[PDB]
Amino acid sequence: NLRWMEAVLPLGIIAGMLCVMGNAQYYIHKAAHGRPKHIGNDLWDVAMERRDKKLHEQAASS
Amino acid sequence: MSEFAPICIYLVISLLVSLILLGLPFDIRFYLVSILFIIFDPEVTFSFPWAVSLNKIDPFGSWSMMAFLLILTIGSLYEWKRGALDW
Amino acid sequence: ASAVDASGNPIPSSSVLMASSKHIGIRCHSENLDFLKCKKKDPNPEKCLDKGRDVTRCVLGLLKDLHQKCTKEMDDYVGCMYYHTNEFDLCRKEQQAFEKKCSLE
Amino acid sequence: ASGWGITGNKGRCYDFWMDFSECMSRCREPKDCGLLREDYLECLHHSKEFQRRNRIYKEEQRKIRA
Amino acid sequence: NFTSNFGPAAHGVLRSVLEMNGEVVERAEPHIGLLHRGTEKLIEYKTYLQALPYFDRLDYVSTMAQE
Amino acid sequence: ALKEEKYAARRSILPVLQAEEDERFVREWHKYLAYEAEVMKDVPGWKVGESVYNSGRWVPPASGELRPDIW
Amino acid sequence: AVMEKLKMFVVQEPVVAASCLIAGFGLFLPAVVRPILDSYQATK
Amino acid sequence: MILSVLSSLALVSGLMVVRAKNPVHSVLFFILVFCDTSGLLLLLGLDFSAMIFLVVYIGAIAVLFLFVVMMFHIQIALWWEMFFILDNETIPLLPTQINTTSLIYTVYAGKVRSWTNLETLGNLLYTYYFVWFLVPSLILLVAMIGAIVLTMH
Amino acid sequence: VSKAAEFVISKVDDLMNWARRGSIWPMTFGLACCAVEMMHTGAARYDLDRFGIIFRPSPRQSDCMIVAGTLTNKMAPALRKVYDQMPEPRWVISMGSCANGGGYYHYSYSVVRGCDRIVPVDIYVPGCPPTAEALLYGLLQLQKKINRRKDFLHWWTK
Amino acid sequence: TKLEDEQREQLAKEISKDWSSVFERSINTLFLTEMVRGLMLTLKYFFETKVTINYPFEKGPLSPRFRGEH
Amino acid sequence: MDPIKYFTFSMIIFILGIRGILLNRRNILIMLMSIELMLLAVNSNFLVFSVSLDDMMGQSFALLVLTVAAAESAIGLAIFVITFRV
Amino acid sequence: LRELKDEGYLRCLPDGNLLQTKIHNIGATLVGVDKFGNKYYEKLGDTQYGRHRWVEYA
Amino acid sequence: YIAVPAEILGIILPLLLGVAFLVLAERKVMAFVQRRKGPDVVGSFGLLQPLADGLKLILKEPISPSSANFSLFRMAPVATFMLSLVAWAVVPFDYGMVLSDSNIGLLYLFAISSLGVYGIITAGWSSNSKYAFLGALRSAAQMVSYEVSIGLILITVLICVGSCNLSEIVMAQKQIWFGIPLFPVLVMFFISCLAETNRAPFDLPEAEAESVYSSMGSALFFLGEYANMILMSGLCTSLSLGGWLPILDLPIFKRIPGSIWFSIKVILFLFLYIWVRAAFPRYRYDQLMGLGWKVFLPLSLAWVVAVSGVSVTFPWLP
Ligand code: SF4
Repeated sequence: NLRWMEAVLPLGIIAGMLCVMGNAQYYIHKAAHGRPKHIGNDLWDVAMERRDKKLHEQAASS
Repeated sequence: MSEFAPICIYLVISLLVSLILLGLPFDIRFYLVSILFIIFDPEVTFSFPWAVSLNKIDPFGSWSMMAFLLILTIGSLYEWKRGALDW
Repeated sequence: ASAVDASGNPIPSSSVLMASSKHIGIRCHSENLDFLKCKKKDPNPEKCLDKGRDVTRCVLGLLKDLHQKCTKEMDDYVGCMYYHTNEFDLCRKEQQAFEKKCSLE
Repeated sequence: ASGWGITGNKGRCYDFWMDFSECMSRCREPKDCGLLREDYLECLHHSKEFQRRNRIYKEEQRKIRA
Repeated sequence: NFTSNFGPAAHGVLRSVLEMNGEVVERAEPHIGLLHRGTEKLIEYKTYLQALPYFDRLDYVSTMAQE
Repeated sequence: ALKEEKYAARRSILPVLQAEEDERFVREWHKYLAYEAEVMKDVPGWKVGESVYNSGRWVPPASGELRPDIW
Repeated sequence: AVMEKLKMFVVQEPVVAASCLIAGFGLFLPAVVRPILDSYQATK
Repeated sequence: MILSVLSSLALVSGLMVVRAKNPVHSVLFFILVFCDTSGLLLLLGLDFSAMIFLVVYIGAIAVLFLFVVMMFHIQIALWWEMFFILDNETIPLLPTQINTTSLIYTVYAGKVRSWTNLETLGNLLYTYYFVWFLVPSLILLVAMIGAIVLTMH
Repeated sequence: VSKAAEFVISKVDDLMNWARRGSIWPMTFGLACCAVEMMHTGAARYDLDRFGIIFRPSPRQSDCMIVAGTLTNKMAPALRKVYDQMPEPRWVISMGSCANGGGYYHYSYSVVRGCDRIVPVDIYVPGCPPTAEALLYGLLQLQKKINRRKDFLHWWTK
Repeated sequence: TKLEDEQREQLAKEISKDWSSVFERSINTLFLTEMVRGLMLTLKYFFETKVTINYPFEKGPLSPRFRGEH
Repeated sequence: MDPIKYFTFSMIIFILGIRGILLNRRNILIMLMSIELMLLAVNSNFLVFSVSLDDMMGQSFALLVLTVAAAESAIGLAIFVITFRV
Repeated sequence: LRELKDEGYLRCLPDGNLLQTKIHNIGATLVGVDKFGNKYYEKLGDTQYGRHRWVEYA
Repeated sequence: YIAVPAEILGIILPLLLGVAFLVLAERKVMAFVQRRKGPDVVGSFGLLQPLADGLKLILKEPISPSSANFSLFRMAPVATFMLSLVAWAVVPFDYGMVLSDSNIGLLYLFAISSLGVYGIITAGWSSNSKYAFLGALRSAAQMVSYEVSIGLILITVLICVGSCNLSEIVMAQKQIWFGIPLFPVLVMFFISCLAETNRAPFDLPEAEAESVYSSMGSALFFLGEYANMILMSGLCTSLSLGGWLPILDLPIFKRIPGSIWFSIKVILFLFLYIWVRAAFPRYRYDQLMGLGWKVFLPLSLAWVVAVSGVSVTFPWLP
């Protein structure tokens, strides 16, 4: 007896989509910058990101 | 900022997809309700900053905001007894 | 996200700076604090350079001393700081390790 | 200017106003320290600073014709 | 007073016309000839046992009280 | 408690970053000052340093284009 | 008499009564509880 | 660039507000003026006031204007000054701003935390300057009882 | 004929016909007691929505018209005006026995002898009133009709 | 309409006898218990089986006294 | 240059609003919308000033004048809608 | 496998009804087969009154 | 540079798939409620029903309107569509799994709702007949009243937790779901979300429009309505039920990807929408606006006052 599962199933697809939806951009960004997104970047973290990037490029070039 | 750039790129991409989807097949009651909304909407506008900062303000903040709410609530009561929101 | 600079140079790399900030505060502190008093007197980037050079020397010395005593651990610790950009609440496990093998004080 | 800088710190151009005020209200001698008004208004508008930098570039450009 | 029309569930065929005022129905009036057949004329040009089905057809929800 | 942990870490790491950026600023300002002096030799000398803002209070340069530390 | 009038009004307008009671609770808590709590924290 | 775009849109849309007929067209161009002004404020770096311009200016006042002009649809009864302010030599010549572009001095000490403008504005407006906040309550109350006594028979 | 292209055309017609048959949207015209039985069809027993069928009221977005009942000389213009306002692909199902061929009151004034005179009926149905089974079988016959609707081929050969 | 004012008073003076009655009726109309009861009945029917005769494969019941194609 | 551009935009919008309220004399709707435009320009240059010279009271003033503008607009449109009943 | 899967099994995926009848079959028994080839089943029991005799059309 | 359009496409398309299957599941579950099956012929389980309906509405012979036939009639449906989606921009599906961390998200959502009101009113008036215009005015008034109620509810949930960006809110809930203590607040917010999109008991505007036009235009309009429905469900579960956080905090739940939790909560709320639709008759318009301006505004305001009070007397307020 699983007759109810015929109704959640279409709804269930939505779930999938939503999950997929989110995950998509996540992994996209994970490949576009090398690490996952960061929630709530105050100015401090942006300055730190710029400085770290410049420092690492200087170290790589040398 | 630097997030409203993703926002606006979303805006233009949504415009594009919507146009694509479009091209494929080829009185006093209202006025007073609007006024009451224009009056209670700055209420929400003012409640937004008051919401975030109820830790760097002692009961003085809560009381000032409650006095504002009381003035506008007497406004709402006068509105009610006049029956302008009767419909 | 390497923190070694292909040599002994500990390459500040702000992630590493925070990872040690859990720890720096008890080595150069007093020395460090004098710097701030300079900056309180006159925020003149000229007349407050000696103390800053001193603090940078002390901190780079700390990083050298601390990257050798804890190497593997520290590596993975910074390996879990670049990732999870700077959130301490994430992979606290590595932090735990960085207090067992590494220098606690 | 009052103190409340746009991000919760002593505003960029406060200290100058504080000195201006303490001198204008403490020693009421007539405009002996109107010298600080130029300073405070400069902080508000950088007028002297922009003028100086503009002139430096002006002369740099004038020596290019040679 | 507006003069609105109403020609609609499938709750039968009927034509209401409404003298209106704001949201008040000052005067509603139905037009009803929209489904006529001549049942009486037919019964006459018909019989008793042959005309029983006509009564069956009138008021087609309650289909036996008529007979 | 968590936010305070994070902010305390930032505070303790502040001075290294501050000193490094201060040294960078001194380097760039010395560059600009040498440039000025070089293009202001024969002009009637006016104290090449030229603290246009008198009464101390070093007052960083603060170029135009309001809110520069955002975009 | 006044109790009868109040019971009548509360039966008639339940949601306004509940709103007023919630607002009364939310205004009574600070005004009369904060001093007591500050005194308790002062004594312990 | 985009600053100039928003400014130009706002300018031309205000022109249409004043000149273009079919008053519903005027109200549309007015909404558009406010939208681009909100985007402009967003560019300035003040986000809260941008969203507020969206909510109360556009979503609240302009909808009232649209309502009223809807019910009465059938009721159809500088270059000199710009040069004078751009030839002052008190504005930095853009060539200067180039090299000095790499001259700003970050502090790294006033941004260990960061008050978003919403938070600091709340602080200031409610603790101090509070009577400045009680009076607008009275003017809103005046607005609503005025609407009532005027139109409500 | 480019036999490959004829196969692609056949598949395109199959897809088109399958969509048009599986998303059909009727439009009720409930004059007389058949409406009741039609409701019984749309009821829980012989469910209609199961076949992808939604009784859309507005005649600007419907596909079929189900004339269920009995026309009347007073009602013919309204029915014709409703029929005209539909999009191009249309079908008409004549329920009952007087919506098609006059039926009983066929022998009476003030009755149109069958809705065939006003709109070009597609498939009628028999009944008095048709058993809900009979109406559902009529709609399945309409599916079988719309299923032999090679259309893209006609445009490719026109 | 003078009587309606008088009737509405007694009807309120009758149900509002004690405090328990007014309190019960108030949180009754304030916590939507009849709404919840209707929702629970509906959800039961949802979980329950269906009718849905599935026509083209199992037709409906008839009787030898039927009428059809002559 | 950016303060110049912001302020000149605000000034030209103010000028446009006053020209609207002066030239057009009968259409009350255009009149009230021009008043709204004037208050909008005032608000915008208030904000630009609040951010140029680092000082906060500009934004408190901006919020309060927003309240004032909403009140005037509502009440004036009431005046109009009672004028156009006759 | 694939033989009967193509014969009368895989059509259910875009046909729908055949899936319901296959379920009723896994519950079913057999009672007849008619010259047109079609199979009549009867899943008599605790099922229901309306749906316990049906036919797969072959 | 090119990652951003990729993210935007990955946000847009799955939403359309999900909303098509949303209307499908809507029909199915209302059917099951009413003791009947839904669409079960076309697909294996009716899964190919929305695709078939879409193909039908595509091949259907179009009819261009005769009322401001450009730049005012062929734009407003696109306007409401763009508004719904740009609202969908900032919603957190997991830790950092967002599109934009707009640090004032709540104000953003509220503003976008008001702009949707603009969309519906201009789409109503852009037609020719006037009864559609009266219906548009009615819908606008209803929408804006329940928006002010939604605003006060947002102010409550905001008071409970300092910042505004939604990830911070879902952490605050990571302690304990705000739905638990403010359960009546959740009920009021849900009723206001119902009235905001005119779905379950408040339909008399649409019912009257059906009692008294382009195929693709109507399709776009219904698409906008149901997309706004999913959005309202999403923010309701993102600020009153946890937002990708396992229940009871036991390290067997922590194997579930977190994103699954958000989908489960939003699907539950969608099911509740459809369920409360098929159990209740509709209000009138009079009683509708009366409840909007008499029952939900005072209750919401009182709740703001009460929660502020309880959270300002004790040192419980961050
Ligand atoms: S037998 Fe025919 S004429 Fe009579 S009620 Fe039925 S559909 Fe109508």
